Formats: sequence, C-alpha cells, structure tokens
Amino acid sequence: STMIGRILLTVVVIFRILIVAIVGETVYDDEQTMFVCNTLQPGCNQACYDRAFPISHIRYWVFQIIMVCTPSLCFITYSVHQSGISRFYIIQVVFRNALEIGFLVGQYFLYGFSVPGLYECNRYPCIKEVECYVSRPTEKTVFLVFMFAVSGICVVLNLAELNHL
Amino acid sequence: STMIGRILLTVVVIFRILIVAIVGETVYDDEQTMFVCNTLQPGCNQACYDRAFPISHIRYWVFQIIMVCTPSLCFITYSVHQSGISRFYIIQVVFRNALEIGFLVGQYFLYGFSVPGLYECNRYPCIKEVECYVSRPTEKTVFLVFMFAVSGICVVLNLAELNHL
Amino acid sequence: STMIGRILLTVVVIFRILIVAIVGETVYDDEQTMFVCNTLQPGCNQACYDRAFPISHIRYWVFQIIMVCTPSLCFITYSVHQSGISRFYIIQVVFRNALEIGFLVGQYFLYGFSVPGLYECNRYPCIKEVECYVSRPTEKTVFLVFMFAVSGICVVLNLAELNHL
Amino acid sequence: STMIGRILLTVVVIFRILIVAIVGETVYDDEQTMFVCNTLQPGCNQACYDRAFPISHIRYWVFQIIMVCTPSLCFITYSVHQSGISRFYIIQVVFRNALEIGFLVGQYFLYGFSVPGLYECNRYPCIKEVECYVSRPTEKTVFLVFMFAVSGICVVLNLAELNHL
Amino acid sequence: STMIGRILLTVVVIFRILIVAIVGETVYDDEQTMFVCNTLQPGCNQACYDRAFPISHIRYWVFQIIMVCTPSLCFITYSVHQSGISRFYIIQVVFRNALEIGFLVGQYFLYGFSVPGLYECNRYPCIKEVECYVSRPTEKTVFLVFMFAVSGICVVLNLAELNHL
Amino acid sequence: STMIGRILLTVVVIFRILIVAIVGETVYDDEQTMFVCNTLQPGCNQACYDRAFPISHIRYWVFQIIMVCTPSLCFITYSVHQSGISRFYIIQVVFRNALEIGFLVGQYFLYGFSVPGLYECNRYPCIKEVECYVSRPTEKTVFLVFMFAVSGICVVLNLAELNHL
Amino acid sequence: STMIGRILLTVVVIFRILIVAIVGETVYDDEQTMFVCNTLQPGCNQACYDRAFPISHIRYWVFQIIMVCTPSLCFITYSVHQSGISRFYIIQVVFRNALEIGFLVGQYFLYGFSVPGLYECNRYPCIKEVECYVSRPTEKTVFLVFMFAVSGICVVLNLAELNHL
Amino acid sequence: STMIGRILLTVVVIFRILIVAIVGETVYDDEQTMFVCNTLQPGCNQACYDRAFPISHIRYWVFQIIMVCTPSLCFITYSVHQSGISRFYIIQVVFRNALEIGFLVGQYFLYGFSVPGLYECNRYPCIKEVECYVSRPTEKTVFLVFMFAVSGICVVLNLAELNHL
Amino acid sequence: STMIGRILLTVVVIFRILIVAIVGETVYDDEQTMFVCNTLQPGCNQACYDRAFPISHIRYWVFQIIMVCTPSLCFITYSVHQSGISRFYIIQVVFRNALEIGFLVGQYFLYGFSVPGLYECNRYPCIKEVECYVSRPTEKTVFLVFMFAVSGICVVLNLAELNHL
Amino acid sequence: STMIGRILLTVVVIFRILIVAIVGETVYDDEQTMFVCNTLQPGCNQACYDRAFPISHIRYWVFQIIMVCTPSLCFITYSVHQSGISRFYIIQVVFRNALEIGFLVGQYFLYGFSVPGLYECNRYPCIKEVECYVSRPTEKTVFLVFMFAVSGICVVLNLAELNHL
Amino acid sequence: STMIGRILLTVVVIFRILIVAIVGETVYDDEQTMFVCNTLQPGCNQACYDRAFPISHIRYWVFQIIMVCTPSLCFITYSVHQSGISRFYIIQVVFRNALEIGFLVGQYFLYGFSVPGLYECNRYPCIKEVECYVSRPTEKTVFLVFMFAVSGICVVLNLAELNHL
Amino acid sequence: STMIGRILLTVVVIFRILIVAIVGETVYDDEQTMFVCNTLQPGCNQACYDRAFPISHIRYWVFQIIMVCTPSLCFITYSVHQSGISRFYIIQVVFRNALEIGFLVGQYFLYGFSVPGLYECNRYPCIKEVECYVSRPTEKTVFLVFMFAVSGICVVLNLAELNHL
Repeated sequence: STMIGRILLTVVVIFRILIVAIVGETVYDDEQTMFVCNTLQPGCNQACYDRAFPISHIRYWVFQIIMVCTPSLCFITYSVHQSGISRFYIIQVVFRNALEIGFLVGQYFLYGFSVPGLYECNRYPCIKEVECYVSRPTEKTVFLVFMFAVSGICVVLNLAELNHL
Repeated sequence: STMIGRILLTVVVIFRILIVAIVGETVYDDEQTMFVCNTLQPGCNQACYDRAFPISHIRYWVFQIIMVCTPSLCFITYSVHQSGISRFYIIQVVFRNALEIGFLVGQYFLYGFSVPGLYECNRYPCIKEVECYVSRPTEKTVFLVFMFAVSGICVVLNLAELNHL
Repeated sequence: STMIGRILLTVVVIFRILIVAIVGETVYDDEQTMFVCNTLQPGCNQACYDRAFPISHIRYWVFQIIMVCTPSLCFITYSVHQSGISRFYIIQVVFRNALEIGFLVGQYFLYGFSVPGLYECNRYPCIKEVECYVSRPTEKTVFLVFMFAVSGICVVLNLAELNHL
Repeated sequence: STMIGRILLTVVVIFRILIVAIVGETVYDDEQTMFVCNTLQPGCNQACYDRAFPISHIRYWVFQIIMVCTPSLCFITYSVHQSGISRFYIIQVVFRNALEIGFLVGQYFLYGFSVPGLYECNRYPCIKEVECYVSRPTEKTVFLVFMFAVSGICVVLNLAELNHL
Repeated sequence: STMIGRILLTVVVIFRILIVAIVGETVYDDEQTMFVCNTLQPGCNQACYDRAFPISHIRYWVFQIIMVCTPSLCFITYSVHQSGISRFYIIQVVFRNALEIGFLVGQYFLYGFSVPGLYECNRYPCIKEVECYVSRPTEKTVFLVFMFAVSGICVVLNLAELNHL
Repeated sequence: STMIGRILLTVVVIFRILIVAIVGETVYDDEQTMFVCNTLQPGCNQACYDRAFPISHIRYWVFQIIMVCTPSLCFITYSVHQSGISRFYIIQVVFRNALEIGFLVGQYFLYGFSVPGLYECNRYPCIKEVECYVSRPTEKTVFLVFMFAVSGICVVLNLAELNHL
Repeated sequence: STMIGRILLTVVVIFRILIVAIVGETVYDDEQTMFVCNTLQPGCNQACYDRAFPISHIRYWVFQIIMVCTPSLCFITYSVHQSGISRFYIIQVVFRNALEIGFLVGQYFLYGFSVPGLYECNRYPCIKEVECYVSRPTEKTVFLVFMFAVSGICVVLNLAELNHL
Repeated sequence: STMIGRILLTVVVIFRILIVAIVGETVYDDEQTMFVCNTLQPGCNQACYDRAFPISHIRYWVFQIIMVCTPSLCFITYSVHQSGISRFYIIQVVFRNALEIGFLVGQYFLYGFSVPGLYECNRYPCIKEVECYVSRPTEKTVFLVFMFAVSGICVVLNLAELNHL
Repeated sequence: STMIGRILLTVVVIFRILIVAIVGETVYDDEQTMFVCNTLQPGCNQACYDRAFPISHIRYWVFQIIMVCTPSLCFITYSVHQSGISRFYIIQVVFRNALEIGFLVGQYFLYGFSVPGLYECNRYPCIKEVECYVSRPTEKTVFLVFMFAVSGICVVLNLAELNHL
Repeated sequence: STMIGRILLTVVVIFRILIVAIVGETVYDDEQTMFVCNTLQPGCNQACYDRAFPISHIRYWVFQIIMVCTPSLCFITYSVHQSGISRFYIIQVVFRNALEIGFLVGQYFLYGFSVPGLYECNRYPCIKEVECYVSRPTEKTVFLVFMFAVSGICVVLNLAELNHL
Repeated sequence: STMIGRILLTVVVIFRILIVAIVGETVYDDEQTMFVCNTLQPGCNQACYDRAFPISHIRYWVFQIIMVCTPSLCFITYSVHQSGISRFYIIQVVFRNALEIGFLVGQYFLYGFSVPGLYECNRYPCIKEVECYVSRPTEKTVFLVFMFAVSGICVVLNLAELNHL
Repeated sequence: STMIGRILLTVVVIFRILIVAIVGETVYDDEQTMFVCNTLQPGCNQACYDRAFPISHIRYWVFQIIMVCTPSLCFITYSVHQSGISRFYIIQVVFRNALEIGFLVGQYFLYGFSVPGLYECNRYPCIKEVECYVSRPTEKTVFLVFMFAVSGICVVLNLAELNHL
C-alpha cells in the first residue's frame, strides 16, 4: 500500500508538469490583445486589464511548480557531496507538505473557482464605472478546475505519508 | 496473429502522436483572429466565439493523447523499482480499454462529425440573433474525420486482446 | 545496377524530406492574411478562401511523407522483436508501391499543374460572382512542379525493383 | 553549518537562473506596443517611452546573471589547464562579493521599488507636458520585489563565507 | 599546395552554410509586408510583388546549398555499404564541378548585381504603369555581392583540383 | 603572466559570443516597424530608413564574430588531418591580429559612438527635407559602447602576445 | 355668434399656415443623416429608413395645406370672371368639409399619436431583424399632437356652419 | 359647362406649379450622396448612378412646366404689341395640345410607373455585375404617380375644348 | 405717462421680434452635430441628446412670439369687417396679459437660468451612466438671460395698463 | 413676317434666361466633391480637376448671357437721357450680331459636343498618367446640346433682320 | 459746417450697416468647424473653443447695430402719433451719445486689438494645458480694426453736436 | 463725345456690380475646405492657408465696390436736403478719381497678375518648409485679369472728364 504511493506521486507530479508545460502556455497568449472595454478614453484598457488580472494564472502556476521541487534538489546535492540522512528525509517531507498546503490555500484565495465573462471597472482614467469583456472564459475556468483537482491529490498523498510516521 | 497485433498497435499509437504533434498545431492557430460577426456591438465577437468553440479541438486531443499513456508509465516505474506482475498487466489493460472507450464517446458527444461555416448567436451583449462566420471549416472537418478513424482502430485492437483472454 | 538503386532511393527520400521540412513551411505561412477579394460583404473572404484552397499543399505533402514511411517502421519493429522474413519483404515492397502510386494520382487529381493568380467566387454570403487575388502564385507553381518531378523518380525506382523479381 | 551553506548557495543561484530564464522573458515582450500617450504629435510616443524606460529590466538582469558567473569559469579553465590554487580561491571570492554588492546597489539606484501606472513626459517633440500610461505595472512591481529578495540572500551568504576567514 | 586546398575548401563550405543559416533568414522576413505601391486598386500589390520578386533570394540559396552536397552523401552511403572507388571519386568531382558552375551562371542570369529601390509595374489589375517601393535594398545588394564572392572561390578551387589530374 | 593571458582571452571571447547571442537579437527586432516620419508621401519611410540604417548593427556584429574564428578552425582541421606547425601558429596569430584591428577600425568608421533620436532625410520620394524619429536610441548607444569596450581588450591582448615574440 | 366664427376660422387657418411654414421645415431636415442602425451590411440603413418613414410628416402637411385652399380659389376666379352664386357657396362648403374630414382621418390612420425612439427592421438586405434609432422623437411627437389639435378646431367650425343651414 | 372648364384648367395649372415648386425640390436633394454600391472599386458609384438615373425627375418636370407655358406668352406679347386674332387662338390651342401629349408620352417612356429599391449594374470600371441601393424609393414612386394623375386631367380638358370646335 | 407707455410697448415688441429673427437662428444650428458623448455604443448620442434637449430654445421662442400676437389680429379683422368695441378692447387686453404670464412661467419651469457644459446620461442603449459635452453653453446662457429680461418688461407694462383701469 | 420675328426673338431670349437661371445652377454644384482619381498622391485631384475643367460651363453661360444684353441697356439709357436714333439702332444690331457669333464660336472651340466619363491626367504631382472619373456626364452633355440648339436660333434671327436691310 | 455733419453721420451709419450685413456674416461661418486642438481627449475642443470665444464678434456687432437705432424709432413713433418736441430731441441725443460710448468701451474691454493664431487651454476635460489653433486670424484682426475706426467717427460727430449746444 | 461718356461710365459700373454680385461669390466658397498640405502636423493647414491668402479676393472687391459709390450718395443726400452745387460736383469728381486710382494700385500691390498652383510654407507649427496645393487656380487667374481690365476703363474715363475741365 505504501509501495505504490510513491509511484503514483511521481506519476502525478510528472503529469502536472507535462500538462502545464505543453498546452497551457497558449490559451493565455492573447489575454490582453483581445481584452476590450466600451469606452473612448485613452489608457482605460490598461488600467482595467491590470485591475482585473493582476497576476496571470500561468505565472502563478509556473512559480508554484518550480518552488515545489526544491527539497528534492537539496537532498540530491547533499547526497552527491557525501560521496543524519534520515533527519534530512523527515525535514524535507515536512517542508514539502507545508509548501503545498500554502500554495493551494493561496490559489483558492487569489482566484476562486470561476472566471466571469464581464468585468466592471472604475479606475482612473476611466470615467465612473465601465464594462469590459474577457477572452475565452470557459476554457480558463476548465483549466482552473483541473489544476485544483490535480493539486488536491498531492496534498492527500503527502498527508498519507506524514501520518504513516 | 496475436504477434503482429502488438506491432501494429505500437505503430498506430506512434502515427497518431506524430500526426497530431507536427501539423495539427497550425491549422487552429488563427481560429479567433479570423472569426468575424456581422454586428457593431463591442464584445459580441468574444461571447459568440466562446459559445461556438468552448474547448478547441487541439486541446482535447492533446489531453486525450497524454491521458492514454499513463498505465504504461506506471508499469514501467513499478518494474524499475522491482530491480504479481501478471495482475498488474491485466488491470492496466482493463484501464486502458475503459479510458479509450470513454474518450471516443466523449469526442462524439462534444463535436459530432462536421464543422459548419455559419453560426447563429444570441448571447449578450449581442442584440437578438446575429450571424458569424468560421475560418477553414473544411480542413477542420477533414481533421475530425481522420481522428475518429484513427481512434476506432485502437478500440478494436484493445477489444481483440481483451477477448483473447 | 541493382546495387546503386538502393543508394539512390535512400538519397532521393532524404532529399525530399529535407526540402519539404526546411523551406516549404514558410512560403505558405501568409496564405490567408494576404488573400483579398473586391467586395464589402463581411464573411466573403472566408468562404472564398475556403472554396479556393480546401486543403493547403503543405498539409497534403506532410501527410504523404509520413504515410510513405510506415512499412519500414513495421519491418524494423518486427525484426527487433525477433531478437518468413522474405515474405514480409515482398509484401512491404508491394504496399509501398501501391501507396506511392495512389498518392501521386491523388496529387494530380487534387491540384493539377498550376496555381492561377485570379479566382472567381460565387459562394454565400458573396453576392453573385466576385473576383479574388492570390499571393505568390509563381513560387507555389514552382514548388508544385518540383514535387511532381521528385515523386516520379520514386515510382520509377520502385517499379524497377518490383520487376527485377 | 559551513557545509550546508555551499549547497544552499548553489540552489539559490540555480533557482534565480531558472526563474529569470523561463517566465521573465514574456511579461516585458509587449512593453512598447501597449505603451500609449494622450497626444496627436508624431514621434512623442518614442521619446516618452525612451525617457520612461531607458534600459529594460530584463536586459539588466540578464547582464547581471552573466557577469556574476565569470570567476567560476576562470577557476575552472585554470584548473583544467593545470592537468597557488588557494590564492586564486581567495581572490575569486573577493571579486564575486564586490561584483554582487555593486550590482545590488546599481539595481536600487536605477529602478527603486515600484513601477507607477502613469508617467508625465515633457520631451521634444511633445508639446509641454503630456500623460502616458504603462502596461502591467503590478506584475512588474512583483518581479522587482522578488528579484531584490533573491539578490539579498546571495550577498548575505557571501559575506558569511568571507567572514569565516 | 594540394594538401591545404582540401582544408580551405571545407572551411569555405562550412562558412557559407553558417552565414546563410544564421543571419540571412531575417533580412527577407518582412519582404512583402513592407512592399507598397502608389495606387488604390485592390490586388495590385500582389501582382506587382509577384512580378518584381518571382523567387526570393533565400529560397534559391537554400536550394543551391542543399543540392551541392549530394555527391558526398552518395559516396559516403556507398562506402558504408561496402563494409572501383577511384572511378566514383573522379565522377563525383566532375558532377560537383558541373553543378556549381551551373548554379553560379543561373544566379547571375536570375538576379544580376543589384536590387533597385524603385520598380515600375504594369500588370493587371493595375491601371497602366504604377510605381512601387522596395524594403532594405542596400542590405540585399550587400548580401548578393557577398554570396557571389563566396561562390567564386569554390569554382576556382574545384577547377584547380580538376586540372591537377 | 603569459599563462593567465590565454585563459582571459578565451573567457573574453566566450563572454562576447554569449552577450551577443542571447540578448542582442531582441532590441533591434522592432527597428523598422516603430520607425516613423512626419509626412504623407508613400514610400518615404522606406527610403529614409534605408538611408539612416544601411546595415543594422546586429548583422555587422554577427559577421565579425564569425569571421574572427576562422584561423582556429583552420589550425584544428590541419592538426586533425596530420593524424612546420610553429610556422602555422605564427601566421594564424598574425592574421587574427590584422582581422581584429581591421574590424575595430571599420566599426568606428561605420557607426561612431552614438545613435541620435532624430534624423533629417532628403531622399526621393520625400519632398525636400523631412524629420524622422528613431526607436530605443539610448539602449542602442549603450550596446555600441559596450561592444567597443569588449573589442578593445582583445586587440590589447593580441598585441601583447605578438610582442612577447 | 355666427359673426365671430368666420373671423376665428380665418385666424386659425392663418395660424396653421404660419406655424407650418416658419419652423416645421427645420426639425425634419436631418431626418436620414442621423438615422443609424446596428449593423455592418451595406444598404440596410436605406431599406430600414424607407420602411420606418415612407412619407415624411412635413410632405403630408404641406400637401394637406395646399389642397384645403382650392375651393376658395375657384370661387374667387368665378366671381372675377363674372365682372347661382349661392349654389356655389353651398357646394364649396360641402367640399371643404369633406376634404378636411378625409385628411384628418388619413392623418390618424397614417401616423397615430406617437413617434417611438426604437424601430425593429427585417427587410433585405438586413439579416433577420435589426434595431435602429430615431432622431428627435419627442419634438416630433409634440408637433404631431399640436397639428392634431389645430385640425380638430377647423372640423368643429365647419360642422357648425354646415348645421346652421 | 364650357364656362367652368377654363376656371378649372387655370386652377389645375397653378396647383401643379405650386406642388412642384414648393416641396419637390427637397426629396431629390440627397439623391447621389446616399446612393451606395457593394464594391471596393473607385469610380463604380459614379458610373452606376449615371446609368440608373440619366436625367433626374425634377429636371424633366421643370423643363416640361416651362415649355408648356410658351404659347400664352406669345399671345400676350402679340396682343400687347397690337396696342386675325382668332387664327392665333386656334393655332396656339393646337400647339399646346400637341406639346402636352408629347410630354406625357415621353414621361411614360422615360420613367414608367415605379422606382425600385435595388439596381443591378455592369458598367466599367465595375467588375462584372454589382448591386446598388436607392434612397427613398417609395416617396419617389408616390410623386411619379401623382404627377401622372395631374397630367392626365390637362390632356382631357384640352381635348374637350379642341372637340367643342 | 400713459401716452408714452404704448410707444415703448410697441418698440419693445418690435425689438424682441428683430433680435430673435435675425441672429438667434444661427447659434443653435449646430446643436446636435457638435454634441458628443464618451462611449462606443451606437444610438447613445441620439437618446442622450433627446433627453438633454427635449425642445430647443428657438422653437419655444418662435411659438411664444407667434402666439402673443393673435388678439391684435382678431381685433383688426373684426374692425375691418365692421366697415361693443370697448368690450373687445378690454377682453383682448385681459387675454394678452394671461398669455404672457403663462409663457414666462413656462419658460422658467422648462429651462431655468443656465445651460451647463456637462450632462450625465443613463438612458438605453447607454450602459449605466455616461458623460456628454455641450456646444456653446455660455452664448446660450447669455441668450436665455437676455430673453428673460426682455419678457419681464412686457409683463410690467401690461399690468400697468390693466391697473390704470 | 418681320412682325412676328421680334416677338419670337424676345420669347427665345427670356426662355434661355429662365432655363439657365432656375435649374442649371444645381447640376454642377457637386462638380469637384464627387470628382475622384485612382491615386494615393496628395494634391493630384486638384491638379487633374483643374486641367479637366478650367472654366465651368455655368460661369461661361452666365457671362455670355450678361454680355449679350448690353446694347439694349445702352440704347435705353440714351433714349431716357434724350427726354440720329436710327444710326444707333443700326450700330447696336451690328454689335449684337458680332457678339453672338463670337460667343457661339468660342463655345464650340472651348467645349465641343460631349463630356466623357473618363479623363486621363499626367500633371504634377501625379506620377505618370492616372485615370479619373467624372460626375453626371450624360446630364451635362444634354445641357450642352440644348444650349447649342437655343443659341443657333438667335444667330439665325439676327442674320434675318440684318439682311432685311 | 453743422449742415454737412448730419449728412455725413447718415452716410457713416448706412456704410457701417452695409459693410456688416453683406460680407461679415461669411468670414466667421466656419469658426468652430476649423478650430482644432492637439489632443485625444473627447470634449476638449468644445471647452477650449468656448473659453477662447465666449461671444462671437458678429453677434456683438449685430446687437450693437440694432441697439443704436432705437431712439430714432421712438421719436418717429411719437411724431406719427402726434398727427415738447425739442425736449425729446435733446434727450434722445443724450441717450444715443451715452449708448455709443458705452458700446465702444465694451468692445475695447471684450476683444482688444488683435486675434492671435495660438491659444493655450487648461479647462476640463483637457489634461493640464493644451495648444489649439485658430482659423483666419489676420482677416479677423483686419475686421476688428476697421470696426474700431468706423465707431470712432460716430463718437466724434455726436460729441460735436452735443457741444454745439 | 462727352455725352456718351456718362452713359458708358454708368453701364460699366452696373456691369461690374452685376458680374461681381451674381457669380463671383461661388468660385471662392470652397477655398479652405479643398486646400491641403503634405504633412502630418496638426495646425499646419491653418497657418499655411492664412499666410498664402491673408485677405480673400472677394472681400477686397466687395469693399472696393462699396467704397467707390459714396460720393454719389453724399451728393444725392445734399440735394435732397436742399429741397455752391458746382463746387460739390468738382470736389466729388476729384475724390472719386483719387479713390479709384488708389484702389487699382492697391490691387496690383496686393495680388499681382496670377495665382500659382503650388505654395511653399515655413510657418510654425510646420516643420521647416512644406508644400501645399491650391484649388481652382486658373479660374481665379481669369477673374483677376477680368477685374483688372474692367477697372482700367473707369480710370481712363474719369481722367477724361477731369481733363475736359
């Protein structure tokens, strides 16, 4: 039971990296060029896009993916130099658990569970409130939900292993 | 008879991956930039494109291709770690069969067998119903039919092997 | 005489792959962005481009190139697994001959021997018949003729080897 | 205590290179195409963009990254040719410390800690003072702060090792 | 004297390939997007560009480069299979000489020694004669002259070796 | 003293190649698309850009970089074939010195030490003299100065070694 | 009682002529230039304006005003030539009554009592139904109501005189 | 019976002049500015408008009105100079009859009984046949019918008087 | 004292008519062509202009001027026909007083004392509230104040004469 | 026979004045606003219109009409002052004859008998020869022919009277 | 001396009325349509035109002309009714003098002696200060100076007559 | 001889007034709307039109026509009041002579004898010198020459009468 868990954790991690790396870079490519607002004021599109999308999803996901792989690299570099290992194993597991729980909570607090098609903006130089329109909201919602689903499994597995000890 | 079946399954899988990877990424590249509707309302093109094409074909095909290769990776990782194999062989065959039948059914239910050149849209902010025009419908229909044809062979072969036992 | 034939067949095949792969992808890149019709009707350009160019040359050539290399892969996979070979050799030669004759005939029936600079279109939403103008017709004609020339040699060589037995 | 310091220095350096190389090249790609000023004078956008952004962040960061890796290459080339090493070790550590402190100070003096959304320009051919609007200011501020944070750790670690001797 | 000739021939060939491959692909990239004619007739730009530039320089140079490397590949494939060599050596030298002289003559007859900045066009649908304007004529002239210079050396060297026997 | 000189020459050469190859290709990418003149005459932008920038900096630098590496390749090919070496060593050093001094002088005579923001043009079809505006002049000036600085070191080092004999 | 009736009839007639002649010609002047529809189809504005406004109000009112003054001119011309009068007086009164009742009924049946601000159009070449927007609807409604009010008095007065005999 | 005929002829003539002079000049004012064709060819609108409307209705009607009043002026000038009258009376009646019958026939042969909303044009520089759209067709049809009705009465009356003698 | 009052009343009336008739028709001529709103929605300008200016000032003033001259015309027509006068004099004075007081009150209730330069609009098809800008507000305010001043004198004079009896 | 000639001369003169004054001023009103040339050069339309139409028809006709009425005014002023008359009568007849023959000849030499729809222009700043398109050519041809016809009668009549003496 | 003064006063008054009435109405006709500012903000042109030209010159001059003719009308109406005259003569002279001095002073205080070609504007919605450009400044300056010159003579003459008593 | 001179002077004066009043007002109507310069600078057209045409021809001619009729009005007003005449006759003749000579000289000094089609402008905000293009230069030259011719006759006649005394 504990034998297969490692294999499936490795497979889930590789699957997530592959899915993010191969297709996700090209849904968001036209994010700002097809964002449009009903207005004649110069500079309103920039401010309203910036307020609607402060950090793009793909940047957050790349950062999370890179940051969740550091303890393994540290352990590998230590063992390579060696040529209390168990204490290092315990500590890196603890750190990975903490980092992944923090990242999941931050994702939930930053983005929620949906991307709406309309956005209402009231930032200078826009006069009062204006209405703007988003590109590809359904695909982005699907990607959001898929990533949340993938991220839950890793949390579950790491808690499993934490509790087996 | 059962000897050649494995060889042809491997060849079909590699053929499908190559066809999707090399040429398919560039028919759909201009999907939204050349989508146009007869209207003067800002934001209507975004809503009507989103309603006509919720998930693009190439994303669905990439996802399917990646998801149908996971049991092999699991078996390989297990055997590498080993350094009841037959039970694992049986189970992974069952899982692959199920996944490929599910994906074929989902393709049929999502897209059908044709891409029409006209689309009729009645989503806000569009006033009543408007007419929009699609890019490269014939090429996309050809690609659809080809992919359905390729996908049928794999189902047939996997049922063959399932029934030989 | 039969010794050099294999060497020249291999050289012709590699030459064709290289020519198609390195330069051909960039003559057709602007095929639709510089296609223009004399009209004020929205959606006429899409319909007329689709009727004038149902499948682009480069897609057909990539498909043909990929499909004419499958018997070799099958023979290689069989021999690798082995670790009646002559019957397989005979059959794969027959199949390659048939496939290449079919593809040459299909090319002739699909495209002919020239690409004209003007096209006359009468498809909805275009009113009656309209005149449209093509990009780079001379270069595309040169490419067509070159590909036909290259494809003839392979047919000749394969018939040669078929008849030597 | 001094054992782990080398491992963490190597990990921080690799992390910085990866973060800069993979995602940073694509936030700044549209820096000038979406920069716009409220004016009708030809040539004002060029002058005001040039005055607001004399050297782009990504160029400065690439230059710094490349320049902070030269002492290691020199030491490696020397040792490879060998086939007073300790004096070379001391000197290269001193040089790396100096270079990294200089680069951090220069970053602080060139850019500060924020990127504002508005810029006021009074350069010819602009008449008097004009107002211009920046793209993606929040993301660029986040990147600035992250890079400052990363750069502080290296300074601390190098001072640590300098003082251990 | 005959010893160094082979070394310099190899160096010239590699130099030509590198120069063509690394920089030449990006001077001609905007060839048609910045070609403009003084006219209001739709379709005149396409016809006049096609008449002014029937085959682009870079296509001709790529084709020539690929075609001048075939005899070496043939000799290599023969010798690999072997595991009258001198007759093959003689014949391939003769063929290479002929091909390179033909290609130099064709270059001279196709393009000449300069690219002018203005072009006068009288092709349908253009009314009578119109004036059009070319992009980057000086850089293209420099490239033309450089390529002619490079190509002369190879002819000289091959005639040298032909005459030494 | 002569031991370290070779190491530093190699490091400077590699540094120059890396700096030119990684970042320099993307400052000049938009050189002509953001070049604009105050005029209504068709074709004036092409002529004035061509007169202001006959050969772009990056082309000159790539050519120089490629041409300054040929003597090493010649020496390597000779020594590989060998399987009066000192005379070849002397001669290639002389040739490298000459080539690098020529290239530095040519750079100084072609470009000078600055790129101004305004340019005054009087070429047909422009009527009398017109004013045009350049993109990113400060960054291009910085690059110019940096390249001159890098190029001076190599001249100094090669004269050093020439005079040690 | 019958003495003042003639005086007030004359005053009402003159008042109506003056009101129509002096101000009414300039509310409707921009009727079609400021009529606009939400569409991109050429020719839709013409068809929809024609269907919304078949005959403009001012034309109908001018025609009515001219036609209601003919019996007086006939009586005057007869009496001038004279240089059974009572029978002519009776008959012309009858005819005037009939004409004015007919014109009031026709006005009611042609225009109603209001001019709406929106109009829904489904005439070729408009695709399906489109929405169009009218200029100055409130002023036109006020004019309509005023004219109906003025026209009622004349009917009442003429019936009065008819019944006094 | 013959007494009233003169009075009614005079009233009809004055009515026609007033109707044409006061309102008719302003329906046709925008005849060419709101005429539009579905095309991108310069000069097609001019040719198609000229072919659809060779002589405008209002010019024909003004000419007819002026030409039908000449015999009265001649008779008046003769009688004024006098300070065989019956022969002149007979002859001028004959001439007026002939002129009015000719003008009615010409109207019928020039314009018919309706103005359609669409017109199909095939005149140079228009390519093949194009579709154009007319302004205010219903109002112009109403005016046509009204003028025909008015013109019939005069013919009838003049034949009446001709036959009474 | 009562002698001059009639003279000054006549002079004030003529002055008002002249001022309104000669210059007032040309300040308001461009009222709608230079009215503009900050929006991209078709039809918003029409609705917002109609809501901001339901009846234009000049129409109201023309109507008032015409309506305040009817009692004099009635008295004149009566006296002309005569060829209880004092009762008619009394009654017409009463009626004129009432009409002028009503018109002054209505002016105050319709327009107030100023025309602002900005207007805030929230009528369909405008999304939420939009800002629009008026033409020539200061001149229109001056005209408003002048007309109120002129209208007060007539009220005062008529009350004077009413009270003298 | 000589009695009626004066009456008909007076009628023809008045007819010509009326025809020119009432309708001719409004065919030529849009002469330059709807004149268009196929070109992108600023200033070409002005030069080509000026070369095609140096003096407009209506100016020439107004000038001729005014100049042919001066002898009558002179005779009238003389006779009014009187309060050798026959010598003045003779001389003014001679002068009128001469002036009208001169004007007819000048008309023929200036304009000819037709107005073509196309005009070919080669005046600076137009590059080489360009094609331009005229407005309302058929109506202008009809007017030309009518005016020539009218002008012939006056010449005939004046020669008649000249020869009767 | 006092005899001619009245004649010249009458001639000057009539001259001023004629000059203002015949030509002055058509220099200012395009005052706002050719007023333009260097800005992209909607509504800035309206505010800046209103601030630069609060009341147009021609309105002020028409008002002054009308107001300076009232005392004569009053005297005429009094004398007509008569069918202490000297006291009325004295008083009306006094009033005319006062009115004309007031109007001249007001002209000087409102407009000055010149109309500049540039205007600097800082009114909302304009951002900071913007530059705008006036139409026909020299002609307007000439008109200003001429009107001041004309107005001085009347003041002088009226003071003359005032002092003769 | 002196008898006819007065008659011809009166006829010439009336002819000049008629020619200026009837046709001249409509050649210059589009003077600024069709004036265009080759430039992209806002405000350059206004400055260059103002510098090319400070006072329009028609204004100068109207002013001259009005000013040359004042002595007659003065003499008429004097003689009307009378109900030393010869001294007044002498003086007014002298004044008319002086005024007409002054006006002819001023015309020559202001305008010359031709209107060119091109104008070269160097006024702010135009950068350096720009080229502009005039409307209808030939017609304006014809008008200039005609007016000079007409004006010469009056000078000659007035000198004639001056010298007869």
